[PDB]
Amino acid sequence: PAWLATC
Amino acid sequence: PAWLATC
Amino acid sequence: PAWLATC
Amino acid sequence: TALVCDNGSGLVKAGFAGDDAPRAVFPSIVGRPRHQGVMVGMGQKDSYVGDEAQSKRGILTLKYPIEHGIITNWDDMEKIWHHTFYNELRVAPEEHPTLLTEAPLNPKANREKMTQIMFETFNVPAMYVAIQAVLSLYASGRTTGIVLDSGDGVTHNVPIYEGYALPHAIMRLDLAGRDLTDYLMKILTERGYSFVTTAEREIVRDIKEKLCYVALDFENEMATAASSSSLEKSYELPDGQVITIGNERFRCPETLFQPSFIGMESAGIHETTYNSIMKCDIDIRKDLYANNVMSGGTTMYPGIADRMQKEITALAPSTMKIKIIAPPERKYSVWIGGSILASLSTFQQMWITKQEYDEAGPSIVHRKC
Amino acid sequence: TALVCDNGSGLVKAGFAGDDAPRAVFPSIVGRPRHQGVMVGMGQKDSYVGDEAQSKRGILTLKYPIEHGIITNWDDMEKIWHHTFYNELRVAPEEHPTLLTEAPLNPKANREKMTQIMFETFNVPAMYVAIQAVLSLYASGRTTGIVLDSGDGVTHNVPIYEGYALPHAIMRLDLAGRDLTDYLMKILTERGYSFVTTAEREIVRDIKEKLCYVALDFENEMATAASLEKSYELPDGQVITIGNERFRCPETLFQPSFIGMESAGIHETTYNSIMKCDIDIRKDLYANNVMSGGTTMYPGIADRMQKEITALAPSTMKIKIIAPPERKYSVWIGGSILASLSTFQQMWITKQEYDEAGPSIVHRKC
Amino acid sequence: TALVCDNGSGLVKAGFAGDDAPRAVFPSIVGRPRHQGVMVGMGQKDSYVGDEAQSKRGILTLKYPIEHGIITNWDDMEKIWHHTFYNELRVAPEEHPTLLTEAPLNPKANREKMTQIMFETFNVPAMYVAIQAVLSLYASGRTTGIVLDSGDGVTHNVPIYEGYALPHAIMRLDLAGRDLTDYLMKILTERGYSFVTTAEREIVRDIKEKLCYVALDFENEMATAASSSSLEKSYELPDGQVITIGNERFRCPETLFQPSFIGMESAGIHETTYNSIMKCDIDIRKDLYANNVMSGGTTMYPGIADRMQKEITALAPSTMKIKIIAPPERKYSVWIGGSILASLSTFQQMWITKQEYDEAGPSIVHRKC
Amino acid sequence: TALVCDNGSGLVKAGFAGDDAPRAVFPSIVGRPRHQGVMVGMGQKDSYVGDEAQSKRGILTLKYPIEHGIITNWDDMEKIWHHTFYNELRVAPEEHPTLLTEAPLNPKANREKMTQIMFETFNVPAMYVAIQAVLSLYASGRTTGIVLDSGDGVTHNVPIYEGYALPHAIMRLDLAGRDLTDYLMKILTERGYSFVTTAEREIVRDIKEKLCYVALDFENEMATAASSSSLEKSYELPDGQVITIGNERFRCPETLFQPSFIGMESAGIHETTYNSIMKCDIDIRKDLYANNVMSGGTTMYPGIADRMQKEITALAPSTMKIKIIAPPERKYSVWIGGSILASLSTFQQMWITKQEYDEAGPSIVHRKC
Amino acid sequence: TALVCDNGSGLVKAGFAGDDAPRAVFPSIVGRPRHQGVMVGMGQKDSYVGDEAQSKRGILTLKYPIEHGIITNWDDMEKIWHHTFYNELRVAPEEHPTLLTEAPLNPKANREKMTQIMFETFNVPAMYVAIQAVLSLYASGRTTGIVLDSGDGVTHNVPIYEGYALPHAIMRLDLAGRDLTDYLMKILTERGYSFVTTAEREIVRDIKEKLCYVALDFENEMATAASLEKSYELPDGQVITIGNERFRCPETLFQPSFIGMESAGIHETTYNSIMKCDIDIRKDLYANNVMSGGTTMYPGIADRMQKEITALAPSTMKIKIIAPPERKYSVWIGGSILASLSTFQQMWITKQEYDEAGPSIVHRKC
Ligand SMILES: Nc1ncnc2c1ncn2[C@@H]1O[C@H](COP(=O)(O)OP(=O)(O)O)[C@@H](O)[C@H]1O
Ligand SMILES: Nc1ncnc2c1ncn2[C@@H]1O[C@H](COP(=O)(O)OP(=O)(O)O)[C@@H](O)[C@H]1O
Ligand SMILES: Nc1ncnc2c1ncn2[C@@H]1O[C@H](COP(=O)(O)OP(=O)(O)O)[C@@H](O)[C@H]1O
Ligand SMILES: Nc1ncnc2c1ncn2[C@@H]1O[C@H](COP(=O)(O)OP(=O)(O)O)[C@@H](O)[C@H]1O
Ligand SMILES: Nc1ncnc2c1ncn2[C@@H]1O[C@H](COP(=O)(O)OP(=O)(O)O)[C@@H](O)[C@H]1O
Ligand SMILES: [Mg+2]
Ligand SMILES: [Mg+2]
Ligand SMILES: [Mg+2]
Ligand SMILES: [Mg+2]
Ligand SMILES: [Mg+2]
Repeated sequence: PAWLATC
Repeated sequence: PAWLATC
Repeated sequence: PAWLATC
Repeated sequence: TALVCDNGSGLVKAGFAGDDAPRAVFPSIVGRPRHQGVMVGMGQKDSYVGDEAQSKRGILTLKYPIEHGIITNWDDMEKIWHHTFYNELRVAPEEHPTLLTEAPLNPKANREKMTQIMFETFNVPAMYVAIQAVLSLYASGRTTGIVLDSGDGVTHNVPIYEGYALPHAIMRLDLAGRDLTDYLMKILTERGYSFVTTAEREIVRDIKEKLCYVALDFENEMATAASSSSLEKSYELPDGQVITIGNERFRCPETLFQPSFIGMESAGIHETTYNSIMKCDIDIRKDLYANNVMSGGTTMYPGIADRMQKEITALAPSTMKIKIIAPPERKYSVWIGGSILASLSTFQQMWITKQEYDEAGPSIVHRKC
Repeated sequence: TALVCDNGSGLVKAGFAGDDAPRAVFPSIVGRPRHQGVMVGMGQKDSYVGDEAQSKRGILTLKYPIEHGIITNWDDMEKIWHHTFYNELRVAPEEHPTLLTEAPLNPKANREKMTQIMFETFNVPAMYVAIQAVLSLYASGRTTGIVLDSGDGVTHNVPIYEGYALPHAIMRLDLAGRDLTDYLMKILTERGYSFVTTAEREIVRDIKEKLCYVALDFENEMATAASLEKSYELPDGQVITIGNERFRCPETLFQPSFIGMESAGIHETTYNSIMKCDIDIRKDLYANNVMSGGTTMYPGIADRMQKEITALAPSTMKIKIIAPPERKYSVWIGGSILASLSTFQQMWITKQEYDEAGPSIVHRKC
Repeated sequence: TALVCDNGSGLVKAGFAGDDAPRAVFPSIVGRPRHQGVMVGMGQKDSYVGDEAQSKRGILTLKYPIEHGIITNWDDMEKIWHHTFYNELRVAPEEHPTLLTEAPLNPKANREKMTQIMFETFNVPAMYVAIQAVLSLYASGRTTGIVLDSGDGVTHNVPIYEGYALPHAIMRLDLAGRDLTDYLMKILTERGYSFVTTAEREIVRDIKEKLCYVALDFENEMATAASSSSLEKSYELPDGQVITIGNERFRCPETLFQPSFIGMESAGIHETTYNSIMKCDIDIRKDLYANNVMSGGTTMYPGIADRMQKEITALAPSTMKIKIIAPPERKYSVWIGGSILASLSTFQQMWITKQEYDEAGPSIVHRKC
Repeated sequence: TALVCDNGSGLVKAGFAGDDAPRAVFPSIVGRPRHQGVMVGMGQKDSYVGDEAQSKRGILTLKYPIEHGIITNWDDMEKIWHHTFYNELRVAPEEHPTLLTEAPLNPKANREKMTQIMFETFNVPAMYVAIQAVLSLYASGRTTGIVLDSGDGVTHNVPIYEGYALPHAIMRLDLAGRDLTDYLMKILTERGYSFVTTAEREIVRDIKEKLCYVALDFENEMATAASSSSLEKSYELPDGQVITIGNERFRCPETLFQPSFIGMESAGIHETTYNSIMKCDIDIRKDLYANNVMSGGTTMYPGIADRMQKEITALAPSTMKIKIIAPPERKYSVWIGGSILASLSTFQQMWITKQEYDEAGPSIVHRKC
Repeated sequence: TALVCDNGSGLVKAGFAGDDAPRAVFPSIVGRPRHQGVMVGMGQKDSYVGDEAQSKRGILTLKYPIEHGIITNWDDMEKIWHHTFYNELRVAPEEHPTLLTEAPLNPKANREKMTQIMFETFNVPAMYVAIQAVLSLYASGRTTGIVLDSGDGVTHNVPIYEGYALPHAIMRLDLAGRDLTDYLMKILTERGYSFVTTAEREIVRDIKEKLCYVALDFENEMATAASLEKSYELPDGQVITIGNERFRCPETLFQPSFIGMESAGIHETTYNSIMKCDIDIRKDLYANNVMSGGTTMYPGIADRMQKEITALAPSTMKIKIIAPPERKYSVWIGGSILASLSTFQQMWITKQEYDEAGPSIVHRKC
């Protein structure tokens, strides 16, 4: 979620 | 009573 | 409401 | 032959395993009389239950035993199961397995007490309690999709990829078709119509499920209907009066996509599906975006099935197509899935038996199902 | 065998249970002599109760013991009950259960004193007191409808849906036949005839009972009447002619403002009685309007009430004014029904309960 | 200088913004003479309004324009506003603002037509319609509390935590002193006294206002009064006859805590305050339990605050303290709060001016109030 | 005098260098009001930030600007930095140098935008951003150990032999106390207690902080609690209710040692520490096994400090000595190490000054740290 | 007809001898389901091997059975061999002779257990385990060269003059594409992309295969990039942009200090393996530099070696880096060449030889 790509 | 419909 | 605790 | 009961919080849908339509459809209410009965030799027994307690609506106190999926009053839910097995189906439950149902993320006392009542007060030979949103995939036949169930108390997404469900990504929202009725009966007041009691909740629900539709652009529709346009709908009350609800016809199910109307902090059903997809893995997401299965009675509006496809595409990636599967016999889909699942030769070893029950107690549904 | 005594306020309609017409029908007046007798070797006892007072009417003063449903004089209501038991039905009441009656929304001293008299004076084994409109719905066989009772003191609506009465919506109005008799003998004075005393009231009542009729369109009849006359023969060879005052006398039922009553007519204490019921109940309470009592026997009302409730009820709802032709004794027919059911034998007020709790058990039961 | 007219449904309490007590306290009744006057001098008039209709009570037909908070008759409510502005306050409304009032959950036609009459007939410079249970909190000076208001019609319940009112938990009931008078004059007939007319409602109301009291334990008081005790109170009529009601003085206000006497399906005013608290958040409940403001006329019974505390302590958790506040000047509390709220320098930008009304008509009140 | 702040995703710990305890401990939440405020004449600012937003949390919509160590929103993070400098510390930032922190393996945009906001908005003379796991070794005083820092979003394993970090052997895991609070409020629903909103997430965190312990033998504890035993613990909600949780006391911090409960594929903290040790050299391992430092808030359970020593000795060589260095003041250990490192004469030339910043822009943070 | 399989640490390449390209390649992956299967029709097979495990990445926990050439888990390797025979070629192993392979300087337990499994489970009539780097020279046709094999686990140089492989001048370096992918998914963390799981390592490998290229002048490229940007689309619809981190990933092959290795690059271990030979051999070993494997398929790997070995070579020496375009399956091509020889026909290991002295016959016959 918080990143950019994954999670 | 005295509403527009019910009561 | 209708649970056990909250709601 | 097995029995497929679907205990909803507002509609009991029962029948036999192997059919294609539920044989017993009647609401889940138990009516108590609240008035002085002065006759004699009269058939006013004690308490009416089901569709019998909708004819004598003006005298009765209509109580729903199930609320938000969980069961609150266990004495009259026993009455509803007794009425369903005898007066509406006419079958002895000592000769039939029974396939029950439950919303996910429920309290664990419901499974145990439902098993204890079905095994000790009804003496079924076998029983099994499933999860609602799994069965809507059995009904569609596919085994890949994210099932959006709704209808009278519970609204929950369960993603399933290839027969493997992801329980770390299931969501559950308590915003289904009871809060829409209680919001419609409160937004009706500002026009002039004051429906208050439990007998008038049925009239508000009968308004809701045949006039209310879901808008596409809510801010465009609230400016269109603000002009004197062709949106009003006269509805004939059971005493004779007509009521013209023009503007509060799409404001009732726009609560489903903006839950701040009742003061809930949550996001709408278009965003507990996107988050429930984004909690799944990257290989799973591509053909979870393309299989959105709707279910339940609340998803039977003239709108939503092409409004979810507009709201999810606003926050999905651009090169990922969406297909909201609306199989328009979807109101009984959680029963069609139970009729399919109970009629399989692969399934018959999954039944909780009586000999398992007397050696494990009602704590065996936590390790089964 | 039980006793069904519809102890009304204009006449006493008593009889035996299980039948379909009362044995005793006679007015409830206790006439007393007012002049001085001179013939020594005669009768002339002390007082004449019933139709004997109508026979010796000119020498008498006729007192009504019941006024607007409540019993005002207990010393001769005991006389009327004694007369109806012995001299008219000829039964010792120590071997018979009795079924009394009462208008709704009454003072609760009546329910106590009637029970106290029926147990401590006549020694009834077991009694019960009903309501005049539940029995009127028992008579028609239904269990669904709204009743409208009338006759010398009370006019009340008791709506029942399925045996479940709605006791927060029982309108009571005191505008029955005695207040029409007293308006007829007041509106006849403009023509010239002056009826004053109690015998003249008993003549004006007989004028009302056969020459008066309810109009349909009141202003149309008041315009037609200025162009319809009748002729009643007084009991000494004399004729009067009432032309206009035969629909103005029962028009007070639909317009109570003629005697200064603030309340609305009987077409608006039925609509307002339905409009306090619930929206499921109104759909058939519109379509089941039972009628009972004496003052609904005009050649009018049963077509005028439909005409003036159809202008108040919503236009998509049909209205059936159920007017049985044998409706004058409908409360008694319902009482003979209600005392002939095997479900009812555990509903009486036995002598043991009266010895245990006293006459305060009548509000507890019934 | 602004004007504060708490236009109630049973009493019109108007005055000047800045004081602490209303100048004009008089009921809202318009009397039409039902009799025939024969005196060729002056002798009579056409329609008396206010306390003239209570002075000439015998020959008149007393008619309340407002029923249950909603205005039903706009012709004589204009007469009552005209009477209050001229004959009782002696001002010109073209040089004064006006702070009106309204119960929560009303039809929008009240808010529209009240603005239209105040601007197009009396020609006020500015106006603003408040809501009653906010102004009781303004009068008490708090910002945290759940306000119970009553008096001749509506009985509503508005919870406010820090100024942020929670409008999804505002219960509204119609069980106030009008419906208590119509039950007292129906339970008096059991004793023998038959009060019928509209002039004789103003005597049963005067019986209620000084003999009726709220019990503590209702089933204990109904067993105490079964013996002849000190509950009897002799009240005399306008003519010299006396009546003695012993038992029916804690059964008229018992309809508040038990609405099943009048056939209402609702629960009592303690339960629609416990439910109004339980629809709030867990942080808010702790200091809404300890701040219970009572307002309105029908809360001036003797034992009402102790009965409310006893019947909320059985519903709240035992480790949470309750404090039913009740000032002695709670009858005019809405007017005191109106005089406070109109006398703020913060508020002078919150008026609906004439210039806003000229450009969008009487529809700015929904977006401005 | 220099400033040492510890920007975590949970609490913000700040103060002056040279001390031994932070002056300012308050959570990193910014709350927005979601209800309509009608108490005109009050103080109702549009954004509450800090422990005051935890005080008035029943109205607010609480939101953490940091998720999993990285900053999602810079608008209400500048609010928290402004509140920390001004309201809670009462110092202008134009005089003092600042010392921030960062989790390892974070994106470069965090360092760049943090430098840009600290220099071009608060105008500090000098700044420096360290790594959150070196400072625990600095506070412990050792130059040898493998630091396990874990609180609210991240979990590191940074080995340092003698002042030489091994960047090919650091392990980052996103499994700290935020996911434990979410799993606790998802597993409480099985018993009956249903916590949904952010205002109830803040209650479930307070349940977790004072009732959850880490088990030693998980199967034996799950077999013990299956019998009716003394593992139950009652907790009182802020409105008055009591909740009893018997089994989910160790099931909430068992996700740290079995991350397959929340659906994570990774290995537990006992195995990532072992893999971080085995990624080092053989001469380094002999005294990396002996010095196992812990830090952060999630290492403050009554369990883990003697379950880690069991689970690493289960898979270490038998002749190797393991000693988990768990000081009791380890919650503020990162700030203690920051206050030590900022009060050094050797560190005084390691600052990123204002002159060298604008000569190279905000990209100097990648080479100077 | 003989069988030639190339059990690499990456993808298993198998097929029939005497052919030119392998029959079917697929990755050496055995995945297990890690979620709860709630269905009854399907959700089966309990473990997926090879290509279906790469198809269902989301459910499965993929796990390679070979790490740096050695075989850690023997159970799933039996699954992979059984799949590669049966489901991929549909041949009984009892009929055909099988040609295996092995990286040099492996533990001898690999050869022993490989022989034991290939005889006592598949009943192969004749096996032979070869060495990977000689098969590249057999595919190239020469007998002169130094083979820079580089697959997924291992990377090793074997110099061969004309036959007579020098076993003292052979290096081995564990720095291959798996260690490049584990560094790429750690260098992608700077831009903001976090790949954690095995199913995301299977995406980072796909990013490395088609966007990473070997730079020529590393400092000049690092100064230039501060437009080298490319865009890859993740399989859920999301795009990523990696400009700088596509020549830094294969730069670890020439600077092993990035991932913390003491060793030297492939341009330097090749030079040390050349200089460990005699003096006369270098004049042709410099001129013949064979490369193989999949990790030598970057855009510019051959040019970088040709540039950087000449920086540390004598100036009068010429270097030709033999980079065939079909070098990804060159070890299998050499196996298919070498298995179709009448000279090699006598070089097998029969079942009768294995029945004597157990599985240690490959320690003398290989
Ligand atoms: N045609 C309809 N249109 C919109 N809503 C409907 C319609 N029919 C039923 N509903 C709503 O769905 C609810 C019942 O549907 P259902 O999904 O079967 O509930 P449950 O799962 O509890 O059995 C009703 O309460 C009603 O609010
Ligand atoms: N055919 C009639 N037409 C008009 N009025 C009648 C008629 N018959 C009876 N009445 C009136 O009704 C009164 C008696 O009716 P009844 O219902 O028996 O009164 P109660 O029930 O109190 O005994 C009479 O006094 C008379 O005024
Ligand atoms: N001292 C009192 N005791 C009991 N009831 C009262 C008392 N005073 C007024 N009431 C009742 O309250 C009603 C008026 O109260 P009020 O609050 O002024 O109504 P509103 O809010 O509409 O103006 C009256 O009709 C009466 O029934
Ligand atoms: N007494 C406690 N026991 C266990 N966990 C705690 C305790 N106190 C706080 N925590 C957890 O640690 C987190 C905050 O601790 P902290 O190390 O300061 O995080 P950060 O470094 O990001 O600021 C909280 O979210 C909480 O889940
Ligand atoms: N076209 C390519 N470009 C760059 N690297 C590749 C390419 N193809 C494969 N690789 C890398 O080499 C490995 C597989 O190649 P291969 O030599 O066949 O392995 P093995 O020798 O174990 O069979 C993969 O892990 C991948 O990282
Ligand atoms: Mg359902
Ligand atoms: Mg009668
Ligand atoms: Mg008021
Ligand atoms: Mg920290
Ligand atoms: Mg290879």
